[PDB]
Amino acid sequence: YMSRYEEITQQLIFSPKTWLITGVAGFIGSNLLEKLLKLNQVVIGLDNFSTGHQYNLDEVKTLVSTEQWSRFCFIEGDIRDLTTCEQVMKGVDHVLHQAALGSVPRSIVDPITTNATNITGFLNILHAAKNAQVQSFTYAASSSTYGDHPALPKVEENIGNPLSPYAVTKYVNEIYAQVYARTYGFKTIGLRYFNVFGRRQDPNGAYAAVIPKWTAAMLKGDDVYINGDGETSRDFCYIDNVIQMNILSALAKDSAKDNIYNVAVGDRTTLNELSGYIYDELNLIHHIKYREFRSGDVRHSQADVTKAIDLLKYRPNIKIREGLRLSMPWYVRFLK
Amino acid sequence: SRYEEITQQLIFSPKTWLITGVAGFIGSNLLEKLLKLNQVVIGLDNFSTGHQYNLDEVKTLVSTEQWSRFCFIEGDIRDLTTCEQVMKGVDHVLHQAALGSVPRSIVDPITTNATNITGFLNILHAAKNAQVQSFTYAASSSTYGDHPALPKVEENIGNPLSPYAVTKYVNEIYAQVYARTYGFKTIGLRYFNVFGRRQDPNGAYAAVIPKWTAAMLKGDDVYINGDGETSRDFCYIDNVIQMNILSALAKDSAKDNIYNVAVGDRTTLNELSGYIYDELNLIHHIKYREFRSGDVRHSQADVTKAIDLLKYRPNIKIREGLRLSMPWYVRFLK
Ligand SMILES: NC(=O)c1ccc[n+]([C@@H]2O[C@H](COP(=O)([O-])OP(=O)(O)OC[C@H]3O[C@@H](n4cnc5c(N)ncnc54)[C@H](O)[C@@H]3O)[C@@H](O)[C@H]2O)c1
Ligand SMILES: NC(=O)c1ccc[n+]([C@@H]2O[C@H](COP(=O)([O-])OP(=O)(O)OC[C@H]3O[C@@H](n4cnc5c(N)ncnc54)[C@H](O)[C@@H]3O)[C@@H](O)[C@H]2O)c1
Ligand SMILES: CC(=O)N[C@H]1[C@@H](OP(=O)(O)OP(=O)(O)OC[C@H]2O[C@@H](n3ccc(=O)[nH]c3=O)[C@H](O)[C@@H]2O)O[C@H](CO)[C@H](O)[C@@H]1O
Ligand SMILES: CC(=O)N[C@H]1[C@@H](OP(=O)(O)OP(=O)(O)OC[C@H]2O[C@@H](n3ccc(=O)[nH]c3=O)[C@H](O)[C@@H]2O)O[C@H](CO)[C@H](O)[C@@H]1O
Repeated sequence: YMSRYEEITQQLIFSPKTWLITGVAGFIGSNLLEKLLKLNQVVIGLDNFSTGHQYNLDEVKTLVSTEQWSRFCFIEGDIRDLTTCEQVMKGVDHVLHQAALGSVPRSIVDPITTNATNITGFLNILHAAKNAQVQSFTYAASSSTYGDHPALPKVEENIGNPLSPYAVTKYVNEIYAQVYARTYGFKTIGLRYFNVFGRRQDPNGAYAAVIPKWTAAMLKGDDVYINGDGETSRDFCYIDNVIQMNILSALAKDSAKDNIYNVAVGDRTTLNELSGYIYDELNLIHHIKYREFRSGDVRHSQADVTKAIDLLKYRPNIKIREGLRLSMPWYVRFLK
Repeated sequence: SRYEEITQQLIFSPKTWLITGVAGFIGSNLLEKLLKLNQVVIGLDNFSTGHQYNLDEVKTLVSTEQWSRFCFIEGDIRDLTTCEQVMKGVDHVLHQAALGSVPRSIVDPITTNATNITGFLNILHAAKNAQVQSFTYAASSSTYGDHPALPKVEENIGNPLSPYAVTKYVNEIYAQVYARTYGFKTIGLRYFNVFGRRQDPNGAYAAVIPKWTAAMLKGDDVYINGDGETSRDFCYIDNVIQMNILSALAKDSAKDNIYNVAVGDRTTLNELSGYIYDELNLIHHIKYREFRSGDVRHSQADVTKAIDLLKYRPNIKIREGLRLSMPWYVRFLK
C-alpha cells in the first residue's frame, strides 16, 4: 500500500483544487493529467507541441469520464513567453512544471534553444507562480545533475561537475528555486528524476529514451545499439512512482518544502541486463550491435531514495521488471 | 612588468578585440586602454545601463586615427544573429555586457536572467563557432555567497544569495561545460567591487562609491545599509584592465580557470565613508538603515592564483584609487 499517498488523494477528492501542468501533452505531463483528472481536480494544461503530442491528450480523454474531462482546460502556448505563463497561473493552487526539452545529446547539438526552454522558461513559470502566490510549486529536476560524482548510491547533498549543457540547465533550475526561497520565501520542491519510463513515452524521433527505443527496434526486428560496453547502469523508474511523488510534494508539509528529492526506486540495471528484460517481456507478448559511448554521458546511476521515504513518506511500489510488464502492452497497441 | 611586456607587443602587432558592454563603466575603460594601444576594436552595446556619452569621453582622450579603428555596433547580446555577426574577424573577446546590481535582480530577475544568462550563452557560443584566440568574461565576487571563509579562494564557494548571484555563477558553469564538450577554453574573472572613472553615479542602482560621492557633493543623505561593518575588497579599475589583458593573452594552461580580481584588502563601509570624505575635502570642497537583502557580508580576495598563473600585479589600492577617481567625479557632476 501507499498509505500517505492514499491519504492525500482522499484529501484531494473531498476538497478538489486547481492544478497547472506544463508539458501536459508529454510523457510525464499527460500521465499526471490522467491521475489528476481521475481525482476530479480542475486542471489547466500548457504545452507547445514541441516534443509533446495531441494523441497523448486524446488518449487521456478515453481514460477518464466526460465529467472529469470537462474540468480540463488545455492551452497551447510557450513557456518561453512570460505573459502566457502569467495568463495560465490565474487561480492556480498547485504547480507541476514538467515542460522542458530533454535529451543530453539534444543539448550538445543545440544548447541555445535548450537554454531558452529549460532555463528562461523555467524562470518565467517560477516567477509567475511566486507572483500569483500559488500554494505549491513542484518541478522536474534530473539525476544528470550528479555529473561526474563517483559514489553510489546517489544522495541529494553530493553532486559533481555537470557533464552536459542539459545538466547545467536542470541544475540551474535548482539554484533558482533555492534562491526564490531565500529572497521571496517561496518554498518549492525539485524532484531529480532517474530515467523514467512507462506508458506514452515517445519511441519515435532521434532523441528517444532507451526503453521505448529498444522496444520499437525489437518489435520491428531492427538492430539494437549499445553505446559503449553495456556496463553503464541506471535506476529506471516506472511512471507511477513519479506520479505518486509529484502529488506528495504538492501537498507536502511546509518544512518538507524547499528541498530536493531523488525520484527512483534504489535499483541498478546495466544496459546489458535491460536488453535481456526488454527481450523476455516482449517474447511473452508473442512477436545487438555495440558502438562507442555517447558523449557527455553519466556512467553509473543508482538513487538513495531514503530522504523522500523519510520526509514525504514516499513508498516506491514498482520495480523495473514489473514496470516493463505493465508498459509493453501499451507499446504494442501503439506501433501495430 | 609582464603586463607592460604584453602591452608593448600589442602596440607592435595589434589584434582585433570585441568588447561587449563597451559603453559601460568597465567596458569603456577597456576601450580607452585598447585604443591607446592602437588596437582594432569592435564594440557592442544596447545602451541599457550604458551611455553614448561614455564613448564621447573616450573619443576626447584619444587621437582621431586611434578612434577610426573602433567599430561600434548598437545591438543586443540577447539576439544570437547580432552576437554571430559581431564576431567576424575577431581575435580576443572581452565579455563585459551584463546587468549588475543585486537589488535590480530582486525586483526584476527575468530581465537580469535574459541578459546575464541568455546573452552570455549567446556570446560564448558565437565565439566558440568563430574560433577566436581567447574568451574572457566578467564574473563576480558575489558567487562566494554565504561562504564565510576569509580570505576568498577560487575553490571555496557558498550558496548564492540573489538572482544576480545565480546568473554570474551560471556563466562559470557554462564556461566549464564548453571547455568539457567543445574544447573551447575560457577565463572567468571574479571582479570584487570595481570603482574608478565612468562608474555611473545616476539611478537607483549606482554602486556605493559613485553614489556616496554624488550625495556628499550634493549635500544629500549618505545611507549605510546596516552595520557599516559589512566589508569589501574595493578594486580600482586599472587592476581590472590589467587582468582582462593578461587573460586575453594567457598560455593554454592558464585557461579554463577562474580568477579573483581584487587587491586583497578588507574595507568596512564605515571606513569607506571616512575615506571618500577625506579625499573630497582635499579637492577644495550619514544615516544608518537596515541591511540590504541578499547582500554578501564580508568580502576580501586572496589573489595568489592570479599572481601565480597570470603574473598579475595588484598595483593600486583603495586610497590612491579614490584620489585618482575623485577629480573625475567633481568635473562630471558639475
Ligand atoms: N524522462 C526522464 O527520464 C526525465 C528525467 C529527468 C528529468 N526529466 C524532465 O521531466 C520533464 C518531462 O519529461 P518527459 O519525459 O515527459 O519528456 P517529454 O518530451 O515527453 O515531455 C516534455 C513536454 O514539455 C513540452 N514543452 C517543451 N518545451 C515547451 C515549451 N517551451 N512550452 C510549452 N511546452 C513545452 C513538450 O511539448 C512536451 O509535451 C522535463 O523537464 C524533462 O527534462 C525527464
Ligand atoms: N563594477 C563592479 O563592481 C562589478 C563587479 C563584478 C562583476 N561586474 C560585472 O562586470 C561587467 C561590467 O559592468 P560595469 O560595472 O561596467 O557596469 P555597467 O552597467 O557600466 O556596464 C554594463 C554595460 O553592458 C551593456 N549591456 C547590458 N545589457 C546588454 C545587452 N543585453 N546587450 C548589449 N549590451 C548590454 C550596458 O548598456 C552597459 O554598457 C558586468 O558583467 C558586471 O555584471 C561588475
Ligand atoms: C543518469 C542520467 O543522467 N539520466 C538522465 C539522462 O538520461 P539518459 O541519457 O541516461 O537516458 P537515455 O535513455 O537517453 O540513455 C540511457 C543509456 O542508454 C544508452 N543508449 C541509448 C539508446 C540506444 O539506442 N543505445 C544505448 O546504448 C545511452 O548512451 C545511455 O548511456 O537525461 C534524461 C533527459 O533526457 C533524464 O534527465 C535522466 O535523468
Ligand atoms: C561582495 C559582492 O557580492 N560584490 C558584488 C556585488 O556588489 P555589491 O552589491 O557588494 O556592491 P554595491 O556597491 O552595490 O554595495 C556594496 C555595499 O554598499 C552598501 N550600500 C550601498 C548603497 C548605499 O546607498 N548604502 C550602502 O550601505 C551595500 O548594502 C553593500 O553592503 O554586485 C556587484 C555588481 O552589482 C559586483 O558583482 C560585486 O562583485
